[PDB]
Amino acid sequence: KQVAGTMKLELAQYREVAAFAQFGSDLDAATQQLLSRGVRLTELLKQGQYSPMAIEEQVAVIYAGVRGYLDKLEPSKITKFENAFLSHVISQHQALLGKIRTDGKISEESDAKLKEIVTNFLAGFEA
Amino acid sequence: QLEEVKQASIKQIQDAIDMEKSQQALVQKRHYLFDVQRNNIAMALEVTYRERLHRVYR
Amino acid sequence: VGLKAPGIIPRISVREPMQTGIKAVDSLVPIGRGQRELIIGDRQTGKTSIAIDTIINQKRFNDGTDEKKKLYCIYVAIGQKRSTVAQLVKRLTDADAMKYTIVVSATASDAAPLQYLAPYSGCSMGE
Amino acid sequence: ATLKDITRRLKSIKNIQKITKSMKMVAAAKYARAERELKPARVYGVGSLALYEKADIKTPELIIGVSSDRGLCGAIHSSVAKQMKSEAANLKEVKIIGVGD
Amino acid sequence: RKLALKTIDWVAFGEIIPRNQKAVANSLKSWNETLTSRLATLPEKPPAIDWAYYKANVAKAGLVDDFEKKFNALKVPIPEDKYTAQVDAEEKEDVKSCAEFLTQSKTRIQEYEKELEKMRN
Amino acid sequence: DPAPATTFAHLDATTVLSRAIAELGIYPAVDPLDSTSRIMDPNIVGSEHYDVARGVQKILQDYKSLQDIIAILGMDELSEEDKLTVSRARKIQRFLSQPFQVAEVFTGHLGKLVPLKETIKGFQQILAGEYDHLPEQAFYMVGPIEEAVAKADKLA
Repeated sequence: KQVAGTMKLELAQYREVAAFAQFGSDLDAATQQLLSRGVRLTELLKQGQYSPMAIEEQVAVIYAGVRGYLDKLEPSKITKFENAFLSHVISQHQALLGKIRTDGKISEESDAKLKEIVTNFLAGFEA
Repeated sequence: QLEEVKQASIKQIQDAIDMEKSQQALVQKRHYLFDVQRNNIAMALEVTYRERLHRVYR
Repeated sequence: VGLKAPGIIPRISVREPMQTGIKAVDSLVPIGRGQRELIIGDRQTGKTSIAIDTIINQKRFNDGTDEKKKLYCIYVAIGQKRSTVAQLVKRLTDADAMKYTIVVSATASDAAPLQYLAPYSGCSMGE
Repeated sequence: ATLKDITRRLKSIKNIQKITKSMKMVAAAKYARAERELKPARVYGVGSLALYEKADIKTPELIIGVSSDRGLCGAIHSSVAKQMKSEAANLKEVKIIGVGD
Repeated sequence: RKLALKTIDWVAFGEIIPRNQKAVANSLKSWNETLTSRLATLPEKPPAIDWAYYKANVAKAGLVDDFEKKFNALKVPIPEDKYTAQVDAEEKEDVKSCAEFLTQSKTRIQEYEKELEKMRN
Repeated sequence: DPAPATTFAHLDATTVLSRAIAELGIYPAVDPLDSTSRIMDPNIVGSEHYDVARGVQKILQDYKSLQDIIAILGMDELSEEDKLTVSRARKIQRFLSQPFQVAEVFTGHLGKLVPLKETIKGFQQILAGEYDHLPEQAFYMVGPIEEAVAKADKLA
């Protein structure tokens, strides 16, 4: 809920601005953002065929995107990022993930841990 | 008068910063590298034995 | 096979969640269990795939302890030729989700009443 | 209704589709050119402003629309139209020259 | 499995490439990540065959049993080093790095700081 | 009309043989965007086809996207990369023109066959731009991509 509420919504709007805004239109920053981000989110739900997942990963990566950790990144590389990220967190932050699974509910600390994990990971993803 | 006093207070911390920064980096980075090097090798060894056991068993 | 759908009182609403490992799904059309949800879709768009990954996903659960959530999967295959099925089944085999799985198969060929019947059948088994 | 109605529809739309396109590419050709040919002009006209730039001259006393002679293949005219009536409020002497019909 | 972090490394690596290898490291980083994700995935060892079912119920057991013995006796080596005096040229490069830069630079900084005293004024 | 609709199930790899291609004088006259397979999917067959093709199909279509642009503008205006890609697309295209053994009567040629790896490799080459300094029309009516290459050479 915590990621999705926003996301579903974001996608709705995103979709809406996918749908009205820019494609050969306007260039309001808000919406342009929504698109960038959105576009991002789109990939992020885009899932290979033969690719089912654990929920926590999903909330995690989704969270990442929700929280805008990738507007600063171009769409293709998200995918790369995710895989890598995923295996990373699986490896180390299986702890954190474990927990996240456990409580079933991301927690602020975790958010930070995650954030960090991602940001840094991300940081790694670039550099 | 006043120009030179400021000029030099600038130049001196500038040369202090860069020299101490150049030292500080190398220690940890190369410590950095040292380890990646032992990693890079190590990796494949594990893989390869593990893989052997599957391969023959098939 | 002809057992009635029980009453309200013989039923209860959902609070169950169910997962598919498909981010989009579990999130965006988040589905519990009981639920009738139409998958509507076209020529191996993964149309079929979609079910497969979902099933696969349940593997962890069938590897898990969510018995209370243990999802016995019934894929009643109507009209999918023997080959189609062959691929599919095979995939399932590989995933050996099959251990928690019925695949009722009335292929493309079939005598129509069989095809007709098959779901009711699947249904009974699942009931 | 019926397919009739529909085709009756279709017919035209298709026609349109073409027409629009005829009109389109042709326009685009002209356009393409028009732009292209615009290069020395661009400079030149940019040139024109040379010192009007470096000092504009004030007239407490020359509105002049410039549009093409047709439109409604856009609201092209409407923009100037706007901008000229809007102008006209502001102004002095309003005698106007319309290049463009 | 095979690797590890030492210091701070996969991130802290890539950015920083001693000129005498500098160019190489950029390419090497990406190679490494390929190896990393690959190794982590593979199986580590398979099963080890249920003989009981196969020996009894593959009744060409003269063949099977002989092949069995050869398999059960079958010994296995390990892979090969090739590239790990780099590991040791490390301690050498580590001298170069500290003392060879550490020392000369510490004496340099010595002068910069002593000159700081007067130029407070 | 249901039947083909059903047929789609019964179709698994699809051939629309195409006049356009034919019109381009290209025998093979097939359209790629139709020469598809429901089993042609990357996860479901493979992206070597699917993407090398996607790159290709991209390139041609993208080129088609340019073809309208170019259709107005000529070539000049484009980025060179596009120009390249056009040429390549075109080489690739030409490389699809494949002589016929069974129609020396039409072709005045023997036919050809192309071994798939070599074909693909071929496209990797063109894709790689490798031959794009070569006669594009040497890609015309050949068998192996090598023979397109060969065919380029004798010219230049």
